[PDB]
Amino acid sequence: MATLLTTDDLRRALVESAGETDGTDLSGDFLDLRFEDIGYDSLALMETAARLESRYGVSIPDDVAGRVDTPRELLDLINGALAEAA
Repeated sequence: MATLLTTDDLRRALVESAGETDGTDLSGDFLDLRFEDIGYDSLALMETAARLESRYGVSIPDDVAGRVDTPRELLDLINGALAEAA
């Protein structure tokens, strides 16, 4: 569905894009945590966006994904696209 995503939707993707058995703490309100701090270089960050693209019907440009600092922004990229996909 093109139903606007929440913190947890983003979380789910951020687990999947990270790897497997991710010993970290990424939930609640991680929106202000910079990708660099949470083990996100940018390729895995694109991985997040790309997965959300196919799943929710959005599309996220490459240079944008490798530009956003915080998950807040990435979530908003998705939600902005979802609003257009509604």
